[PDB]
Amino acid sequence: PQITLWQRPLVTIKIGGQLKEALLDTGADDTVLEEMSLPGRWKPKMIGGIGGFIKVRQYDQIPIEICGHKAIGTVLVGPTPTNVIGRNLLTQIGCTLNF
Amino acid sequence: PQITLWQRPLVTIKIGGQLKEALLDTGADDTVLEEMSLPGRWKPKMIGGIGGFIKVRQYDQIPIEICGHKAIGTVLVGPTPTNVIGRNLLTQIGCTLNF
Ligand SMILES: COC(=O)N[C@H](C(=O)NN(CCC[C@@]1(Cc2ccccc2)C(=O)N([C@H]2c3ccccc3C[C@H]2O)C[C@H]1O)Cc1ccc(-c2ccccc2)cc1)C(C)(C)C
Repeated sequence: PQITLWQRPLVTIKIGGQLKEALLDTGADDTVLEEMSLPGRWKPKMIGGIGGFIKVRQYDQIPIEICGHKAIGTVLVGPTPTNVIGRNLLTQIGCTLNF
Repeated sequence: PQITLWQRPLVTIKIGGQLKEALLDTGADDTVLEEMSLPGRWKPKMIGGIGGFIKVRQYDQIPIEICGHKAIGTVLVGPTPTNVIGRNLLTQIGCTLNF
């Protein structure tokens, strides 16, 4: 569908058996979620946005469902002030910017 | 046009007669640019990012071209790792998310 930008583009995703609200963010390279548990291996990483850097755990090959679309990708978990869905997953659902 | 997200959505903008590279970011409420000079008076603003909060200079009613599309709005100037075009201006150029 078409999502306007008059308001923040928030969507509900299903991950790790949990439902969470996240922001569709074309500016984010990868998806970043607040503290949560995920199975499998992970590696520490630092990501820097406005305000500085934060440390997160990188999990790969994580199943995620967005807008009824079942996709798989990388999820960064850490002290982010807000849940964000990044390009690494947006591409999988065929999301594009148009104007 | 239609922009896919396999790569960062970087585009050329024009402000103050100068061309600059900027990222179309649907996760940003506002537009923040790297240090530069703008006319008129500015107001203070505190914005929050993934790493914390930063102080920026707010300039209003500033002309700016994005991918050739004309806009006139609020621009924030502060310590950002990259120029980011936020929803305040994406709405002016008629940009939307589609999938
Ligand atoms: C309402 O505030 C905003 O819209 N803020 C924008 C912002 O950061 N938005 N992010 C969304 C945008 C965050 C961006 C910004 C960016 C873009 C280009 C170059 C460098 C950095 C970011 O931090 N990114 C990093 C990221 C992410 C994943 C993986 C790797 C990396 C490295 C960085 O590139 C990419 C973007 O997603 C979501 C958000 C929303 C509310 C609060 C809040 C939570 C509680 C209180 C107050 C605010 C905090 C964060 C500004 C750009 C305007 C600051």
